Amino acid sequence: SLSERLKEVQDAVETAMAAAIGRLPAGDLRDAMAYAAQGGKRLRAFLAIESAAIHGISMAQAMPAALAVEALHAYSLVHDDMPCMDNDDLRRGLPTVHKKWDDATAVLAGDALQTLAFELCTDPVLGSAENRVALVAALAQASGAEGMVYGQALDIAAETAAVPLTLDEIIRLQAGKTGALISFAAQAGAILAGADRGPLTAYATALGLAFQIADDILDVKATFVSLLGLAGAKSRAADLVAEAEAALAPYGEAASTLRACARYVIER
Amino acid sequence: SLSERLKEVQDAVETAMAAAIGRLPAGDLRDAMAYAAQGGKRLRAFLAIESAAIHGISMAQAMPAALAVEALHAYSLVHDDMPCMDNDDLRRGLPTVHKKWDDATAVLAGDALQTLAFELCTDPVLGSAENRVALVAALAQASGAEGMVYGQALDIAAETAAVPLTLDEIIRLQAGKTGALISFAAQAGAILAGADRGPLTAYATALGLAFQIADDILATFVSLLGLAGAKSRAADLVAEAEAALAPYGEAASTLRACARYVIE
Repeated sequence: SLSERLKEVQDAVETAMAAAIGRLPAGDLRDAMAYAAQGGKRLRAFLAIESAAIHGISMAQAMPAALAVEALHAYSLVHDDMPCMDNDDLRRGLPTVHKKWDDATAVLAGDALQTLAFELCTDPVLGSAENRVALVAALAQASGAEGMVYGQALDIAAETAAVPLTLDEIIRLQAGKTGALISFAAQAGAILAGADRGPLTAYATALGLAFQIADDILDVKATFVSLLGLAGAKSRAADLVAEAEAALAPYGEAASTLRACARYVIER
Repeated sequence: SLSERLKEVQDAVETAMAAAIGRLPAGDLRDAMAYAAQGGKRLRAFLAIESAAIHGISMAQAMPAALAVEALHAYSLVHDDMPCMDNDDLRRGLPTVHKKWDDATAVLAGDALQTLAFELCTDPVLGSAENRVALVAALAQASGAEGMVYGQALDIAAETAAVPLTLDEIIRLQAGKTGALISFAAQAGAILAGADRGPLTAYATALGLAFQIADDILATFVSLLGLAGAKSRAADLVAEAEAALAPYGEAASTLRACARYVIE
């Protein structure tokens, strides 16, 4: 059951995240962080826990990694919603951090949520120091100027430009903006097991692009719908989900929960 | 001698930082990062390099930590310079990042500079994985909601609070905002050698306070202690900084000179 499993992960992450932030000193900065990290479908946390499971690793052992990726995701949104960025008053129908506190508080809460993500990677519950440093390196690659921040920067620049982006450009944007962090989550189980990262990386590359394509289809400047056509976007998204499922053939029947997740990304 | 030791550290950090940022994809973002991390006196880089030397660790083996604290410090500047924060138009004679690019590019460059500091901490040259993960935790403890960001958030509240803060309060405030990152840099050497961090921590505590106090000679320490009562205090704390390193004996001479120099 993907839905039940998804629900179990959401509930476990919500409780754990609350606690993690709770031990920080009191104040507007902690409340803002706590608020930003509350809720969400928890896709990334799910991929970390699920990919750990495939390598026989418990949720309790995997949790700090799940927390770190949700923390990193949360901070990215806190900043992206800001006026000079995407300028969103609402996130899932509730006021954004910068609206509920101010712009200064949103800068600071996202800054500390990124710091929190990295701190979480150091928790010895995760396992050997060797796997933990590989975890930090992988998070940093995905989140920084080669991954997440780079694709945000491409996307901010795209929002202005009076020449729409090409397919090759929007693919590069999406690989960093969205693709990179999902790939971190998917590989996190392999990192913690000291195992081949290959299949989960390939899975994630396909899943990440299906994810963004699906977003665009529901969303009705170049998009996957404007570039590929509506039926063309839908067909691409389904072909990438099949590519993602095929990437997990090494794992046999144990890949079925991850195969279902890829299908879920586009089944809306 | 300390003067030439610092300049040889400044040139070596400048090249190493340029190369580290240079390996990133091109664009405004990498342009902004390079500009933000360029120049400065490198006190924190110097601390990391000299704390490693005290434990018999080469500059090259300590460089990624010297780079990480400088990367972390530069990011904090880029954000703090912004209109919703300190709202500075110039830094070191030149337009700040949000002026030269825009507010959005400042957000993102600072964001990626923090991520780069954490990447730097995973570099195999630093030594064992256990020591690198210890370096990572210490960096996050120092930089986040328990540390630097915590102190910056307290600072923003201060200037809109009902009445001025007291002595104790501005001390706790600066211990986070200024002291925590300097303590990381001073401890890096001990962290990388897997040795007692005690003396370096106590060195940094005193030095960080004196740094801020000398950096007030342009409310503040001078408002509550006076023109001269702030000088003597900073001089006292330099003395305490030096004494914290007594267990190292005379091998402490470069760090001790570094502390005496922050007050001129």
